[PDB]
Amino acid sequence: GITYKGVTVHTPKTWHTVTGKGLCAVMWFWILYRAKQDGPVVMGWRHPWDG
Amino acid sequence: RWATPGHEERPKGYFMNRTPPAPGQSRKWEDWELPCYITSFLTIVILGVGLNAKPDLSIETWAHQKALERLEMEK
Amino acid sequence: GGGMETNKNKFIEDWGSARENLEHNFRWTRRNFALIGIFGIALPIIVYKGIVKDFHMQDEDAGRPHRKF
Amino acid sequence: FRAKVWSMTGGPNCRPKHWRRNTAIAMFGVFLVCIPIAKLSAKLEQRPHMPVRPIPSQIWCKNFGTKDDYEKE
Amino acid sequence: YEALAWLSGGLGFFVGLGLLAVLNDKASKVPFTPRVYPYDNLRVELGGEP
Amino acid sequence: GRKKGLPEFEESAPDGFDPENPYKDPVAMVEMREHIVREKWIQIEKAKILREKVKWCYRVEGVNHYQKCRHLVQQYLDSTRGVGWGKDHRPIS
Amino acid sequence: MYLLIVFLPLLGSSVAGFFGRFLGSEGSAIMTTTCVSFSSILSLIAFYEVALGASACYLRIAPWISSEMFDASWGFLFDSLTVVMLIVVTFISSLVHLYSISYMSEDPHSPRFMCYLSIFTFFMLMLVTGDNFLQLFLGWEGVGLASYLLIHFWFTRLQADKAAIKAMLVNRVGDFGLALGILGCFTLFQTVDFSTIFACASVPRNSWIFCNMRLNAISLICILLFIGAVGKSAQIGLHTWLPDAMEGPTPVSALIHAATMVTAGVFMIARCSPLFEYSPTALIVITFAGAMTSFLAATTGILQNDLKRVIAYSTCSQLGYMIFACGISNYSVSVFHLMNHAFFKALLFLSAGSVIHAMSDEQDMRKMGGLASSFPLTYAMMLIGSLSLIGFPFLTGFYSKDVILELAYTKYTISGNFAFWLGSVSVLFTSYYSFRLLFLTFLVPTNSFGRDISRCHDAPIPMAIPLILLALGSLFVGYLAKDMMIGLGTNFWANSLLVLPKNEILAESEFAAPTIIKLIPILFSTLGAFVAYNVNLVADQFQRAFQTSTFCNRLYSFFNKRWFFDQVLNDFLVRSFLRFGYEVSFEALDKGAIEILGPYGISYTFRRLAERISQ
Amino acid sequence: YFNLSGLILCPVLGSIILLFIPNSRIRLIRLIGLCASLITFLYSLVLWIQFDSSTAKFQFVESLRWLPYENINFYLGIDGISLFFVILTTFLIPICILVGWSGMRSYGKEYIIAFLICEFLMIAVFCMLDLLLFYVFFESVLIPMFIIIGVWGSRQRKIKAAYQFFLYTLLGSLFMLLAILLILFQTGTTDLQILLTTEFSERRQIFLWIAFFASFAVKVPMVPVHIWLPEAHVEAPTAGSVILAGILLKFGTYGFLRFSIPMFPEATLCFTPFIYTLSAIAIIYTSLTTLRQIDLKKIIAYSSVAHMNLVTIGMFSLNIQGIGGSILLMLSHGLVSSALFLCVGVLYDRHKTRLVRYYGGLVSTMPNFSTIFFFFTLANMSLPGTSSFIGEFLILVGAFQRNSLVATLAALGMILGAAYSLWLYNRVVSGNLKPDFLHKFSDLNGREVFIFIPFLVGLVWMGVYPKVFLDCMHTSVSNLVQHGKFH
Ligand SMILES: CCCCCCCCCCCCCCCCCC(=O)O[C@@H](COC(=O)CCCCCCCCCCCCCCC)COP(=O)(O)OCC[N+](C)(C)C
Ligand SMILES: CCCCCCCCCCCCCCCCCCCC(=O)O[C@H](COC(=O)CCCCCCCCCCCCCC)COP(=O)(O)OCCN
Repeated sequence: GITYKGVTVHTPKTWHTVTGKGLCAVMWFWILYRAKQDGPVVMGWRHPWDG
Repeated sequence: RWATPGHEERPKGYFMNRTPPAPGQSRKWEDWELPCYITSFLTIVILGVGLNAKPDLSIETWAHQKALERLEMEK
Repeated sequence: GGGMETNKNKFIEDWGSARENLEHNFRWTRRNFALIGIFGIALPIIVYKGIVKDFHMQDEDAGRPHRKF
Repeated sequence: FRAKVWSMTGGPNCRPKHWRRNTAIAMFGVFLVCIPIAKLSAKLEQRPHMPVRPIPSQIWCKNFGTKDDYEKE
Repeated sequence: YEALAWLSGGLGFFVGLGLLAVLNDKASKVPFTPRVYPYDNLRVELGGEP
Repeated sequence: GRKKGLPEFEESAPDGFDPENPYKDPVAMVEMREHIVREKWIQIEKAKILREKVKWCYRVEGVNHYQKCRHLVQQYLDSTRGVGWGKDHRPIS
Repeated sequence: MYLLIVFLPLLGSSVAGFFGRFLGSEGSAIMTTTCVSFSSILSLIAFYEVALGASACYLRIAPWISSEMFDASWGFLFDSLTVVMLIVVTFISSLVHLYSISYMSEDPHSPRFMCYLSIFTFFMLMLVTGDNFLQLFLGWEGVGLASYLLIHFWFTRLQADKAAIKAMLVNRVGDFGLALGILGCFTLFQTVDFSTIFACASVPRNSWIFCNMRLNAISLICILLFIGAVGKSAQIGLHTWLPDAMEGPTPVSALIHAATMVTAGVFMIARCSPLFEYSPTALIVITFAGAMTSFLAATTGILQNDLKRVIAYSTCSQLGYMIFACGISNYSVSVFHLMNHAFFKALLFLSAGSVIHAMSDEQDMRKMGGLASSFPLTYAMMLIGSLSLIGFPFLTGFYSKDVILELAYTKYTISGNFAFWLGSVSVLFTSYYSFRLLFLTFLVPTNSFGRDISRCHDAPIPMAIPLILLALGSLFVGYLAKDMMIGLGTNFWANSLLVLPKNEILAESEFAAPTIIKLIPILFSTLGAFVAYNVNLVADQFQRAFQTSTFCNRLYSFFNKRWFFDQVLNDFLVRSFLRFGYEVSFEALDKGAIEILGPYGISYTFRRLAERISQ
Repeated sequence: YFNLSGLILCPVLGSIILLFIPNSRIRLIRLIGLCASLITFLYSLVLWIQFDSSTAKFQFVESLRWLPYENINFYLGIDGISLFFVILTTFLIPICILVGWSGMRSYGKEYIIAFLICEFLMIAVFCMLDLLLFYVFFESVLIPMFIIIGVWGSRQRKIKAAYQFFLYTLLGSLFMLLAILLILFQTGTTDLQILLTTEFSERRQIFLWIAFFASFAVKVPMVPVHIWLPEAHVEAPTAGSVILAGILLKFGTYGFLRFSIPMFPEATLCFTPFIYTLSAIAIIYTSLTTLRQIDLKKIIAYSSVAHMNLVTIGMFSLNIQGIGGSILLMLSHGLVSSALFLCVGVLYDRHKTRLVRYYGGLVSTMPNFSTIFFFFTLANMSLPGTSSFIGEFLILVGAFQRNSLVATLAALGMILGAAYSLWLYNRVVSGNLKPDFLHKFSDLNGREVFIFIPFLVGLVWMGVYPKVFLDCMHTSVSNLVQHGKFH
């Protein structure tokens, strides 16, 4: 990271940003994945398993 | 730092604070050490091959065999 | 700096060998009477009565008459 | 003054030169004494239940499916 | 000593809100009936006598 | 100077002891006292063996242990009424 | 093989402690952690061969106390309930061991740390695998001993010393009840083992003769056991220790404060399941205490401005929730929330330590501002952990909190409704201070100093793999374990957990849901999100600082000083004890009062009587 | 044929040889004294091999006439209880020789004379079936302890310390002697086997029980009389002070087992609540007194007082497990208290302060001493896995089975035991280091390191596997509990 008048911040390493992004995107996708397949379970409408 | 050799020629401190003598000679055992050491060895051997040689006669195993042959008599 | 023993500070010596002998202080005062009569004659009597009452209640449940003790 | 005291569990920054050599011995030492623990336990671990599926512990064990009855303990 | 005054109120809210759960009587507000099992409420498998 | 087997002191009864006058034959009173403990340890040990009976029963049967060990549970609960010196209900020995 | 699960951590600890000079600060780090990881692999194998291949494993080493009909043995109970906690303890212990080697690379006394950690691992393995009360009691006391040793890792640190001492005393006063419980249950069964009392634990129906009056027998035993669990679960009775326990190192706190010793008190109830269900009186007071503790902690954590202090109150709130779960005979959600908690709070603890030691060792909310973009990895980790903590819908934490709140609502007992109300109102508090933590840090202008920002260094790789593993876990484990273990009569528990026919309300906790109460805690969560964002990001001109006249500063002090418990309890119990141990026992009992028979009591008496006898 | 006679003769030969050895030959005096002590220890150990833990009657007995009509005579023997006490007495004394080994030049040969005299003296106490001669050797230990406290006391105030320890003992001793005279005049003899088989009068039972309790309540520190132990115990040499809490403290408590419980079956039952109400409040009052203490020696003595008051509860609670647990606790306490006084005396032999204020931060130095002190504090801390916990768990079990109230008060003792011992440990060897007072100091050398090795191994052995100790004496405890009654 570029240096300023006191904040000479160091940029995060290569694997400390892309790994975080590509691991958090998994959870973001998984939220909707469980909200689509097992989503209809707990909403009060269209109770699954033969309902 | 997992590949560099340690910066220590010898573990720091002296065992029982006894400074090792010049190389070549023994430790010069002290007067109390020899009788105490041989008595410790004798204690170890007596409690080892004496305790595991005493027959198991007590009020527990005798009662165990007696109740094993007495509970079976229910008829 | 070759003394293995402690320096034996003056202000600590009195603190040490003053609490060792408190007979002179604890002879006759008003609070001492209350403390002794509330924690050396009162509490032992209460706990003894509790223990004998527990023994009596244990006896009653089994039905056997309570021993005089 | 840290070098004077023995510090049996190791000094603050105790870094022996041949620490890898000692660690190899220490790890080997654990393994060689771990075998008697495993070997002596083979005469133990009584589990009368029979699992619905085979486990990999049948080779060193035989105390399963044998202690069925409880009238001759 | 002023802390004990706040101590009484702090625990008083807990017990006070505990008593309020008695004033509504949710036990009688069950929307269903007590559960029943076969064989005298599973008497053989819960004790009793065979 | 003993045989390698387990000792056997005596089992039937001490004849000298008379309950009407407990302190009448001092020689035979100690025999009665030791016989009491040597016979009570038998009951303690059979209680232990029936305890292991029950424990292995619970360790084998599974979820149906409320209907396949009651014949041993009643053999344990009554065996604790007069076992050893543990509770103020001393056995009438 | 099953002995290797328990004895290997002890062997590693012993060899590391005895030969910590032969092995460097890294030799012990790579040796003890390797041994603990081997133990974890063994635990995973046992879980595969027991949890799925349902056949519990039993053993007995040697008789410990071979007195008359008091058979104490070194046997273990490798049961279906036990092996789940084997997984929980071993996985987290190995991950913490990997976590600490990066943290302790600068701390001088490194090998002693892994020695203590392995001692703790061995003790709690002995506890969880145990099958006798007294043989479980050694693990119960050893957990406290290791807790004291680890919080006392800094002998120079004065605060750590006092915290450790007070923790030992309060834990002793706590497990006093359990210690009484071992011999309380012994006087009715004349045995101490588990398999011989769970077979016939409902038969006794008599009373006792206690100190004051005759009460019930089984109920009193269960009450004593719960009081014992209070000390090791920071309940309403004695929770003075956990808030002050984070005075030691961080990597241990991820293992002792929020992961495993958390599980001791709840696992007390969980193991002895067919004892509390036959004591309905104890269950009700257990529910009261659990709900009260959960609410107290949830409202406690909000004011505090430290990383470790606030999350300790979150841990105590989860303790209260789990104690309630164990108080309504619904032990399923108790262990499910235990397994979830050991993931999503250990992860948060590792994240907090990573952001603390990488920022010049500062743990504060008032001073440290925002540096989220400086490093996204551990913030993504902690965000996932927080999302689990609030229990966002269709996450790991949701599948536990939702079902436990529904179970709280369903039971219509006088304790079920009250505690459900308390849990519902505590969800708002927990979702408030969790997002307060998410906002006061990493989402505000940086209020820190200009030197610490320059000295910035992200989380090293070896300490990030445990975080990766925990993040992988607490996103799929909830979905994987929702069906298999809380699934309306799953056949893997067998005798591990027994639920009485009468108090079995599970099917109508899902098929009788009004749908206006099941999805309400998400509503309190989003309301807490809104209010926290408004107060801590935009509307802080008056909503933050309240410089009123009276009743508002004292409101700040009441919750900052946690209900003055550390004040009233100290002054009225321990200060009085210390005062009267010198001015009562040492004044009017032995020294001064009856000392009128020793020196200066009779010595001067014979300096007058003997004198006037020669003349 | 390793009988009991040689076990008493060997220390006598050791003392006799030492009498005629010149003071200059300091090399030989210590060597021969230590050799005699170790031979006595081995001769005691070999008895455990041939113990034959099966019979209710007594083991090897030696009868030597003492009166013209063989009315009363020296009648030796052990049954199941005094055996372990004999072993521990024979084991503690060589530790006493070893701890006072470096400074023997100033002590002279008179130091070993007193210790060996007391050695065979306490040997002759535990294995002494005759009741009167049990009192002769029971109070014979006055002279050696008097001499040890006075001649080689640490500070000058030792004069007043010994007077209490003496006179308090004499008062109860003669009160017991009167009861012994009443029993002998009534019965006719004092042999234990016969005297246990005599029908007593209930009115006579209470008076004789009180008369025995007059002294036996002084040996074990009770509420009315416990002042002597701290004052006369902080002011004794470490080698000598380690057996005031080692064997000199187990006479009265063990004297209850052999001469009170089976002797007066109908009086102990009638006086059971009194012992409960004494000991339960003792464990509280003494423990509270312990907290506000500054001297390093006095705290350990007070903890010992609390432990003895705890074991007294489990002893008078007549249970097959209560008495066994009492014996286990007494052996464990004899180990741990001895170890603790050596641990706090090695500090005194280097710095000579006996104040916790000066001590501090002794973990940054002498870490081995810190580890040993922590282990022995944990043993005194009453943790499971050590021999103590086996000791008091059985006490609690025996007390609760009889009375529910007494068990809670007794367990308050092990709750409060974490208040003073842990505080001392953290205030002595885990504080902030101060160079103002402790300018320089060494660590344990090969002597005190080897001294604690038998203590540690015995502690762990009797803590993790107490089976052999319980195995060897289940018959004797069963015989003792079942006495007088027949149901
Ligand atoms: C419930 C009781 C169970 C049995 C008790 C043993 C359990 C462990 C108890 C001891 C734990 C370690 C506590 C030692 C004292 C801690 C303070 C201390 O003195 O530290 C010493 C000692 O260090 C140690 O911790 C040594 C630990 C040895 C204990 C290892 C054995 C533990 C496992 C045994 C358990 C029994 C196994 C079962 C037996 C059948 C030195 O540490 P340093 O890192 O060198 O720092 C000192 C500063 N300076 C360098 C400047 C000098
Ligand atoms: C630092 C170096 C120290 C060296 C010491 C050894 C190094 C290891 C130290 C670790 C601690 C180990 C301590 C021993 C633990 C043994 C636990 C099991 C013992 C046990 O109960 O079994 C007994 C074994 O006999 C035996 O053979 C036991 C022998 C033990 C010898 C110990 C000697 C200590 C002497 C101390 C005297 C103190 C006196 C105090 C009163 C007999 O059991 P069983 O009856 O079932 O027989 C079976 C017949 N079927």
